[PDB]
Amino acid sequence: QRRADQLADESLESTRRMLQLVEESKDAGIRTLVMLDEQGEQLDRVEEGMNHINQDMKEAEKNLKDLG
Amino acid sequence: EFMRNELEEMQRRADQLADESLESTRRMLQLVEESKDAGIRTLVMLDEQGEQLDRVEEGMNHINQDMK
Amino acid sequence: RENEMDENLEQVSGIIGNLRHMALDMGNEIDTQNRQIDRIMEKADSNKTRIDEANQ
Amino acid sequence: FARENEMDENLEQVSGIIGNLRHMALDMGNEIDTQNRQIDRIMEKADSNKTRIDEANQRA
Amino acid sequence: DIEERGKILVSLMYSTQQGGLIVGIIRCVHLAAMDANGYSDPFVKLWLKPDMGKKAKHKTQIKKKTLNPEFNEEFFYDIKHSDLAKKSLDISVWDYDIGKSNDYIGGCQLGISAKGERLKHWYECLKNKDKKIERWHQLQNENH
Amino acid sequence: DIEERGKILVSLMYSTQQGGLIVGIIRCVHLAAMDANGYSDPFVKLWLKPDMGKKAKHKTQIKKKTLNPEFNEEFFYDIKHSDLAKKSLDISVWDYDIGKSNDYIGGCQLGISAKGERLKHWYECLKNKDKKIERWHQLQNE
Amino acid sequence: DIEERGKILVSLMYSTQQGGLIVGIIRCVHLAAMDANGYSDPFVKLWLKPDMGKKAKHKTQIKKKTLNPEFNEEFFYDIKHSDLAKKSLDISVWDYDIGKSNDYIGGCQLGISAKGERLKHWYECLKNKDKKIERWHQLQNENH
Ligand SMILES: [Ca+2]
Ligand SMILES: [Ca+2]
Ligand SMILES: [Ca+2]
Ligand SMILES: [Ca+2]
Ligand SMILES: [Ca+2]
Ligand SMILES: [Ca+2]
Repeated sequence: QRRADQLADESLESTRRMLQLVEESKDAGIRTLVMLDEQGEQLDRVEEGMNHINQDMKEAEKNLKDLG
Repeated sequence: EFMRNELEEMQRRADQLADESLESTRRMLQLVEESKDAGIRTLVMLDEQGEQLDRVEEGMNHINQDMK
Repeated sequence: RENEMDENLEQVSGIIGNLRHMALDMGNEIDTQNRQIDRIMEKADSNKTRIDEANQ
Repeated sequence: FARENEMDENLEQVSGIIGNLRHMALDMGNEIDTQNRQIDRIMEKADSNKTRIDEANQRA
Repeated sequence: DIEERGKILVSLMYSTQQGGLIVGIIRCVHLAAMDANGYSDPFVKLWLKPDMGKKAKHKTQIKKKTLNPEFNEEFFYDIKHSDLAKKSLDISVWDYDIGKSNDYIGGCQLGISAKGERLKHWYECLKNKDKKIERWHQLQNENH
Repeated sequence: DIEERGKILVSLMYSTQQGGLIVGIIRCVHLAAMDANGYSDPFVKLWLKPDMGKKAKHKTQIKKKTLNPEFNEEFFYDIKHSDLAKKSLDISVWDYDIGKSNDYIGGCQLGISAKGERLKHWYECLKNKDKKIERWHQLQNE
Repeated sequence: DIEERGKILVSLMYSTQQGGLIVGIIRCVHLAAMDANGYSDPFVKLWLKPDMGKKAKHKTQIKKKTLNPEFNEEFFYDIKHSDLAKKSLDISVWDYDIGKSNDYIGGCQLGISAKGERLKHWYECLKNKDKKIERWHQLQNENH
């Protein structure tokens, strides 16, 4: 007669647990972003480091062959 | 000086080129080791995001199937 | 004395070589999850309307 | 007492967050792509710099 | 009434000048009165777990006979931005007693292990460098 | 203090049957001599930090008169895999002595906050479930 | 005492192929006699310093009853071009006696520590590499 009233309880429990799983995945997304932000910024420190090292090796050799 | 002054510079600068070579091998290994370990921290948090997304998809599929 | 310089430059090479594969394995992994999210929102939009139509 | 409004607001959040999950996951793909290209770029500097270091200690 | 535990307003900022993370504690709201006079004597105890030395733990001043205190203090941590990700800040709230062992009002946490508002506070702090992010946190049980 | 402190063979595996992480301490090699007789009597102690209670710590039997022992023992940490990346496995290799406080040779802490070869072992345990990964570790601590 | 100690013709050349300093002991003239026959038995002892192991010292072949020696010999030093400019090449002539220790007749120190014609001779060897230059230096009293 009214099977939809029982189905309303089943589907209501289906909606409220779906909040948890996506919000848990949203936390996982935030967690995975935190390390990628660091990896991105640390990979910029490498580039500038590698540039700074290259200029110092130039500066090193250029200082020798200034004074003969 | 000036004969001594020119000679003393030639060592100072020549020895510095050897040390700037030695120091430059260390700067790279230090900065590169950090990107090695930073990238593992992203890979740990990726797989946790991937398996949590598996729970979402499993959670979705179930409440679609049983509802029919 | 300066054998450190040899092994440093070898280790820098060896790390960076596999540091490519770290990015490739990240690149392949983010693809499978991106496909997985598209599967979910087709299922979530369908399950939304199927619940909404049942409540009418 | 209530009109049964939990279904409507919960499902709207589910669609809201899944939307954020899709765009958040795509923004990683651009960050991983650029980093992949940066790692390759750093590999050029390393090979180039090792040539300078190998040329410095071998001056004769 | 176990439920009336309270709320706490936390502030965070990584200073590049100073070279560290500054945890600011401004005030609590409606803390659990765990005395024999319908009031409390609260103070906040911070702990940046796990691998930190003698500068891991810090504590505020003790405010007495009030459930809505006024700390307005900040504490410095000599930490690197790269190393700051993996740490966690266990913000605890205690009721002080001179005569016997102290009573536990409530507690909070901030880190990668945390969830929701706790996680989004820790996320925005690391992303937005040289920026003061502040938001409330509802107090939870069982930090001893 | 001294360079040649020793290498410890450690193995990890998350067993979904037993429902937890199983640390398998196999053996150690080239330990620092910290006795008058010129050998050691070592035993390894584990500690999975920090929310674990009575089953946080695990001890090992004391071997005798050797800087190259042979343990062959496996312990069992009952823990859900979902919560595993939060934790840290503090492995401490000591040297037993009778009439005073035990000397410390060196140690190793595995986890997400670890570096170099220690961080890789822990990641390769997380990824490869029900699979045994056995890697050596250097002993470097206070 | 003994003002006329004589003098020595010394050459200096940095080889690129051999990779070091070539020190030639060519001639000596009018050296100080310290025997009962008005002659000496001289030989030129070299000593480069500091931080030279077994390659530091060298000795010429002995000459018999003469105050005008004819050596014509060369001595090689394993040393880098820049590293040589710190050093001091001490050159010393000694009267060889069979019964007793060797009497000191004269010496001469080349390098940055020295002055005058001794300084420029070290300078012009280094600043004009792969080129032999030869100059006469006066023998003196120094660490007999
Ligand atoms: Ca109390
Ligand atoms: Ca009190
Ligand atoms: Ca001992
Ligand atoms: Ca012992
Ligand atoms: Ca004599
Ligand atoms: Ca004689």
